[PDB]
Amino acid sequence: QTDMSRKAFVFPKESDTSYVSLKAPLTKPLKAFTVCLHFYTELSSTRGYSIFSYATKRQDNEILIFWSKDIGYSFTVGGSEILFEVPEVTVAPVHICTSWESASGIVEFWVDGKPRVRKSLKKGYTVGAEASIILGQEQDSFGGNFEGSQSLVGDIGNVNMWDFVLSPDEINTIYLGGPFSPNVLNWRALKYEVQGEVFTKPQLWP
Amino acid sequence: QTDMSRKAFVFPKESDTSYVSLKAPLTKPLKAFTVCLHFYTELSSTRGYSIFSYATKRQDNEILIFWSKDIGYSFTVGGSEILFEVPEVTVAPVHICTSWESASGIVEFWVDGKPRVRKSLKKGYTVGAEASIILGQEQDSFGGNFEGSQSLVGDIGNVNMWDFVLSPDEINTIYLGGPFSPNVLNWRALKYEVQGEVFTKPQLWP
Amino acid sequence: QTDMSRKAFVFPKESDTSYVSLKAPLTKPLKAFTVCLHFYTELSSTRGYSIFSYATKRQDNEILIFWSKDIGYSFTVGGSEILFEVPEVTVAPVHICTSWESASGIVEFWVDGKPRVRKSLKKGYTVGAEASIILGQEQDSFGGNFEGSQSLVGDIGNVNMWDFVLSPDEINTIYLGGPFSPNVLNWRALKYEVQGEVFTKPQLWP
Amino acid sequence: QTDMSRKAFVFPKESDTSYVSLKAPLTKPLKAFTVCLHFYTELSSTRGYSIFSYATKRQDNEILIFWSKDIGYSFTVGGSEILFEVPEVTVAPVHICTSWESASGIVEFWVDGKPRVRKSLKKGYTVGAEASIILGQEQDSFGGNFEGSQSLVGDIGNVNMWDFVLSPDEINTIYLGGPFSPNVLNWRALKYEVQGEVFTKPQLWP
Amino acid sequence: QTDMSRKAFVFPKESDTSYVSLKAPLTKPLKAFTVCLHFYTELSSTRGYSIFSYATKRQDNEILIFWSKDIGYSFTVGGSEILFEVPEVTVAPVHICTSWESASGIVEFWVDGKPRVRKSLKKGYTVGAEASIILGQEQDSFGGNFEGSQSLVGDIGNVNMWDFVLSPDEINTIYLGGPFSPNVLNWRALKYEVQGEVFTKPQLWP
Ligand SMILES: [Ca+2]
Ligand SMILES: [Ca+2]
Ligand SMILES: [Ca+2]
Ligand SMILES: [Ca+2]
Ligand SMILES: [Ca+2]
Ligand SMILES: [Ca+2]
Ligand SMILES: [Ca+2]
Ligand SMILES: [Ca+2]
Repeated sequence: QTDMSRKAFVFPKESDTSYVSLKAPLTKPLKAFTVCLHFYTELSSTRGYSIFSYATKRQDNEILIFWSKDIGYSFTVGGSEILFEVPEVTVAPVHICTSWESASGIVEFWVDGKPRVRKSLKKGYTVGAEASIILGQEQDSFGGNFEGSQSLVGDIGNVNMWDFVLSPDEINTIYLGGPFSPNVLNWRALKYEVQGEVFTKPQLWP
Repeated sequence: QTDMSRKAFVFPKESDTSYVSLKAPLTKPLKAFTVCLHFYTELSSTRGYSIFSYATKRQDNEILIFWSKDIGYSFTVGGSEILFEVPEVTVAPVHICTSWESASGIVEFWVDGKPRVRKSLKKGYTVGAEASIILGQEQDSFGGNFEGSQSLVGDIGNVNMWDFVLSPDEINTIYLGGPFSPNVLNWRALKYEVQGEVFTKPQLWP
Repeated sequence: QTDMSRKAFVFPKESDTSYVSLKAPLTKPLKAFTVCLHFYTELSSTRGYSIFSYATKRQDNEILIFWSKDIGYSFTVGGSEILFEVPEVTVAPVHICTSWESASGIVEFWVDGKPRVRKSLKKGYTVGAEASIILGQEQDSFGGNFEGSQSLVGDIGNVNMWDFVLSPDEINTIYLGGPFSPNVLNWRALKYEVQGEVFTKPQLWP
Repeated sequence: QTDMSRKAFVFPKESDTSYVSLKAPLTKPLKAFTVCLHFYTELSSTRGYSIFSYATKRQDNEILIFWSKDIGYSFTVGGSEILFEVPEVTVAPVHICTSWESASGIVEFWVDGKPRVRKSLKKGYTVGAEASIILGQEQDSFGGNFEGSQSLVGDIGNVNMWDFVLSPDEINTIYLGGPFSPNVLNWRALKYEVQGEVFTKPQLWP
Repeated sequence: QTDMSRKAFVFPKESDTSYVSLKAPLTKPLKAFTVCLHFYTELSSTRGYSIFSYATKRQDNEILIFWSKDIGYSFTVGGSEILFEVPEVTVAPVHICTSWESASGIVEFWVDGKPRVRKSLKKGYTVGAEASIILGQEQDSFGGNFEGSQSLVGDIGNVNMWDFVLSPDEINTIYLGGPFSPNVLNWRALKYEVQGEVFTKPQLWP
């Protein structure tokens, strides 16, 4: 229950041990969701890394946002991957919002307030309710099995999550810095646990 | 009779079966026309696809707007094709308005509010009045014979059609979001029929 | 005596027969002149074409503005040519004003309101008073001998001509859409004769 | 005690002897610091050079900002180096602010008001209080041992230093020209000593 | 004693004979100076042109500004040269102001209101007072070159000269069109002599 406003978690060096665990008070299993966050790293040009890792006992990669070197954004839900190609990679903080809906399988990926085309993925599936949500490390087992070749080195912040799909207008205000209320993960009332070489400093992005 | 305002039809995956049929209450055969629409796809770089297919019992390709891979926009009326070359293809929603006039054969193609040069095509011809207008699939027979290699994968919306040629100023307000009244196909009073894997979601373009 | 305001002549297809003859009530032979016009074509990238052709019985190319493929603007007065190189060709309507002065031979070429350097050409010469001025075709004989490989395909409009040299400030208002009064060719009181496949439509440039 | 406002030190030619010594009234050893400055040189494309050299009797390179040819900014504190790669080098005045914190080892490097990612360097270390701070030359011994291959040729000015870490907002006003009060080195109340071919002229950057 | 305001000298063709001599009523020898001017030419072959040539009986190249496409700016004072090369080649009129100070040898070169780095050249030297100042051609007094000098082809104007070094703020107003008073060469009270194929026409730059 910490107001993480104007703050960001910063992982200064490549580790096997650093990560931040996010505690979500989930009761009902997810039939849709929207997760937005701000990250800033320099790895994009050399290796892949994990941005957001939502794992279940049954499925280690229930919902995962990853940057795969030389390709682009790799959005995977329920163990099934999908790609959002990004040819020219630029170094600057980046803000992403991604959403999925069981009813149609339509997944949207918004990078810096601008939408990528809509794709289909895991229609009819249903995301597990009890999960280990980790920032900065790649989960390969419920809350563990971290491969350092997929660790995040840089800053990450403003992570929020809704249990429904945000509309283009809402996704826009989130980007522009408008007022909103998440209902799963809330950066203004975040309940987390730090582990390793990770510090809390003022955010670099405005 | 549905107000499709702020909405778009979205074809999430490559199909042989998905399409949307538009019902136009046409009585008089067309001697000119203007059709404008907004589409957003990622196919441009790999294959060709059908944007707008107006077919008659006698002529399957009465009026057809198509993107032919590596070339550009392919505007065909009355079975006769014409090309609007587009070298550097970019991924972003795009808005096009195209018009034809029997009296001179002059066809204009406006991409994103800016006009391409005027070309001549099918002078003296006259477009059939009873037609099957389909979105997302390529007609090769009245209301059927769909080739999946020409299906549209992405969003399409704001389709409107006039039975006369819009002026540069009108075409401009349509683009900029001004008020106007179509007299053949009206996105604000659309009468359609969905078939297959196609959903109605909020438009991504502003 | 037609007010061609807000209009443009449009040559939709490659011809050997289409052109527009402009009638100028000239009495005194020219010792200087300024001719401005707006044109919009897509040929620039493939072939050369004639923009403005002023011919005399004695000299078929008394004053001629031409685009020679891969080089740039070719301004020729009195059979003698001069070049205004344009490396990167862009497709959009373009406005040009060009002027010549017998007294010094200084010829200016203004493209889109911005001046190219001053060059010398045909000093002391004197342009013939009785001439055939044609739009869209390349004259090789008084009022004839059209080579289709030099025809114009696109729109052309706002042609005006003065018997003196416009100053930078005047050339500027002409560009910006200010008020002025030509004294040879006047687009507001144009006296022309159409021949072939050429139509009069609303101008695409603002 | 000179108001160096609107002024810059200028080293016109490559020397072995030119430099400016800055006198800081330091009592407590540094546990953190922020140093900002403006420099403008043309060497970037041919050789490396010293921007800011803070030396102690025990450690000649206590805190040093250097540009290493073909690589980028080389920030070293306590003899330990770290790199901020800059691929495309541009010639224009540049403003940099850099900071370090013993408590975490986090070092920030801001170039022209925009932040580079955060890196870790010399955690737990503590910078010496009695030091020789030199501008324009590379120290390899307390107050001496200058290698001319690392001399600065150009202008340098607006150097300020704080004993704490400036926040993003503060670093921003410093850049934008807001009001602030340094507490180690103050360009408004600078106490220096010039040596060699160095002059004081009006700054070229705004 | 002519108000050359809003005018420019124009050399239409490559000559061996065309030039403009400027008469300066100098009494005291120069210990510093600032010379600004506007020129506009068509950066052609390796053959560059002389922009400003200030010659003495003793030294033919007392102060000379020379520009060649594939070289950049060559500023020479007292027979000794120095180079300022400008990267992006903009095809448009250009305005330069350059200054030198005997006391330090610092020479500044400002192109289009923006400063290039400060360099050292001819410290302690002193420019001759009785000189032949020529526009449009290099000046090598007592004859002796094997072949001609070959003149600038284009327009040149707004030449002014001060016997002291202009500050950044002054150099800025001169560029932006503010009011000032030269004290050696004054474009508002210019005393010149034309020779050859050179005309006085309205300036193309604003
Ligand atoms: Ca893993
Ligand atoms: Ca994994
Ligand atoms: Ca077909
Ligand atoms: Ca087909
Ligand atoms: Ca011909
Ligand atoms: Ca001819
Ligand atoms: Ca050294
Ligand atoms: Ca050293």
